[PDB]
Amino acid sequence: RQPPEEVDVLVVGAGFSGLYALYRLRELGRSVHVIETAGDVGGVWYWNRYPGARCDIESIEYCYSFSEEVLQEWNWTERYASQPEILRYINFVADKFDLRSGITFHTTVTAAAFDEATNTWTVDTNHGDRIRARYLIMASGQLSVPQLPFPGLKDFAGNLYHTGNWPHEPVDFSGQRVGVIGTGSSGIQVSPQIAKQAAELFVFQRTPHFAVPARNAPLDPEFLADLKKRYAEFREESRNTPGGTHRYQGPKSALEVSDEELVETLERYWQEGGPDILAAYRDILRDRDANERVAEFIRNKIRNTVRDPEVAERLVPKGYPFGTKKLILEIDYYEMFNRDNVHLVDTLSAPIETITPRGVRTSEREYELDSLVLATGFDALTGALFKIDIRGVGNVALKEKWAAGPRTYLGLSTAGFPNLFFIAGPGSPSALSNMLVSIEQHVEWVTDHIAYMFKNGLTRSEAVLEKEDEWVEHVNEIADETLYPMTASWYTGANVPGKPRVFMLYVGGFHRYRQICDEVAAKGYEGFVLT
Ligand SMILES: Cc1cc2nc3c(=O)[nH]c(=O)nc-3n(C[C@H](O)[C@H](O)[C@H](O)COP(=O)(O)OP(=O)(O)OC[C@H]3O[C@@H](n4cnc5c(N)ncnc54)[C@H](O)[C@@H]3O)c2cc1C
Ligand SMILES: NC(=O)c1ccc[n+]([C@@H]2O[C@H](COP(=O)([O-])OP(=O)(O)OC[C@H]3O[C@@H](n4cnc5c(N)ncnc54)[C@H](OP(=O)(O)O)[C@@H]3O)[C@@H](O)[C@H]2O)c1
Repeated sequence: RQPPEEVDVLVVGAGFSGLYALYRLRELGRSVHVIETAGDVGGVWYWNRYPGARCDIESIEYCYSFSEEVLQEWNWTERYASQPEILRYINFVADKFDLRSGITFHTTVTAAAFDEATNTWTVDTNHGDRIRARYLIMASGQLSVPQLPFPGLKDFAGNLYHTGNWPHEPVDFSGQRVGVIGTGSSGIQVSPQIAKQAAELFVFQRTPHFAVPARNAPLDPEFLADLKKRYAEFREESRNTPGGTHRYQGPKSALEVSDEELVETLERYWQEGGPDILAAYRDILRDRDANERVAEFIRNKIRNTVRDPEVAERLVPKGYPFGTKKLILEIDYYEMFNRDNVHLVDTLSAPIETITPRGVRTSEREYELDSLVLATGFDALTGALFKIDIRGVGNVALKEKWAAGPRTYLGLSTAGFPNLFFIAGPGSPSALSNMLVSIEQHVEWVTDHIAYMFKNGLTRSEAVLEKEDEWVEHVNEIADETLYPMTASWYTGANVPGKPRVFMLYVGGFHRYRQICDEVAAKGYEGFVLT
């Protein structure tokens, strides 16, 4: 295509966030355009084409709600949508609303500066494009910059993959000795798929993550047709929860119940499948003794599923509270370790020294491999922004304002960078809820804000320093009543060497955050200085 020279709003990213922003700003009567590195729309579901890639929120929850047409027409097929289906869904939405005409593909934003003279952003690309825009909306994702973990890497003679940059043609592992590094949810999803083709699968686990069974199933078309009659009502229920989904909020303490009640209640969640067990009790994420009561139950289920108790014990998560890393939904992951051709390489015990040209050496031995898959995650939440040279007032780099951790007012803007907005990022609920609920709310609040600026004749919107300071403090304070900050997770930035350890997300629940945001808007955007 080709980016316009001037535009009311420039949006970066064509995944869920950017698509909705483009749609809604058009509907608001604004000129808007999108720059996207990828060859086409989808964002994470464009990039994460590893086999077994699948959402952990139910298909009926994980979808747009802005368009009645879309809710009535689209049919989901399974409890949880695999990546191809979600990508087909996003394509369907792009077509329906003709979004591709406002998007330049194959183009990476590399810099952006705020010009105080004009109250506009100047944005440059890796193609030479230079765009002038009143407002800049960063919809560049939360888990969109692959993290490659390092000594022997470029030496590897075989094929090298990262799950977050998977080839667009399916990949044949038939006959191969294959290694996976990462047992986060990417590796836990990709591994049983690989184990079916490979002669030998080596799973390189470091800290074992908690996974519970997904128990995927066909989605009954009769249930779907029924749900469609009440869909807006149903999504509205989802928006009035902490997590953006129909999870039941267990009112009891995990400490108050008897042993027999605990086992029974949790057994029920384990048979049902899904992530809801995370809210079986109100204090699982607040109190270390409540947490441990749940964690031990799960731990015993793991020892149950694997026949060799030596391998079994190696898969049991230790050292950190259940649910403080992302909780993972597994499909046949544990059962896979009972196969003859799958070997758990415990690297807490025998750390990876180096990659060789033949494979991977740990302290203990060398494993030869034809293919190596990195399921090693992402430079989360800040990674995409930090890959861009972004400059605010007095030429402050964002990289510098945020060097000790991200600093925002509501997660939506940062002081000294006016007219710039982050969609579903640090300082807001983000990945702690159903992201379609997080993303829709932010797109609507930001684009309402833009509309309100234009109608009132204003051209400059900035967060007030002391409000940002109060916001950061409040985020840290509420985070500090949970067990989240106790643990090294991507939420904490802890998977990136050198990255400052700070819990980056709002933990007070989607619903409360949204109230705070509405109260702000209704007061003429309190905490913002508009001129
Ligand atoms: C594999 C995977 C599975 C997921 N499963 C769940 C799920 O179970 N539940 C859920 O709630 N969330 C899920 N997510 C989280 C996911 O981030 C959100 O649900 C949502 O897809 C993100 O939407 P987005 O548009 O904000 O970001 P993205 O989908 O990441 O889109 C951002 C786009 O911007 C592009 N971009 C970045 N920087 C630049 C730049 N410099 N110039 C041009 N383009 C740029 C990126 O290439 C990307 O295409 C999962 C994430 C991953 C990685
Ligand atoms: N179905 C889904 O919902 C789904 C699927 C995929 C992704 N996601 C989203 O994206 C996030 C990322 O998931 P992910 O699995 O890609 O990444 P991750 O959760 O960031 O897991 C990275 C994995 O790689 C390991 N690792 C990283 N660096 C390493 C190193 N230098 N040496 C050895 N091991 C290393 C980590 O070990 P340690 O744990 O010990 O650090 C962990 O096993 C998820 O938590 C979730 O938010 C969701």
